[PDB]
Amino acid sequence: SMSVKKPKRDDSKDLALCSMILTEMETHEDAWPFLLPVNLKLVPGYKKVIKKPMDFSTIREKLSSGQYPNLETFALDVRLVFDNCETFNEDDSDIGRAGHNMRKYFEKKWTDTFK
Repeated sequence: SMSVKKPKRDDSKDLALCSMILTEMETHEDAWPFLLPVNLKLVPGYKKVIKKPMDFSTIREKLSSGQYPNLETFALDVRLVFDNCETFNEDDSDIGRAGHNMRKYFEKKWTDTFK
């Protein structure tokens, strides 16, 4: 509350560390469905169904230009990519499986880096 603060967690390396995590997601072999925005002209249904499209390139641009106020807003966009994938793709598809694998991979790096 006013003039009463918990001790200051050092957040000065968060930008650099989220960048490294993102690099590792970008270079994973199962990243291919997630590297670029889904083409909304060419994928019937995507525009109407997926209210908030997100992909690694868009996260990368937001990160590079100071559009994440903190590390949690960054994690929310990453998770949004996998949540969208689950909403549109059958679990037993290459893209559905890619999504489950990438989410697992991300959540481990996230815990190991920050928890």
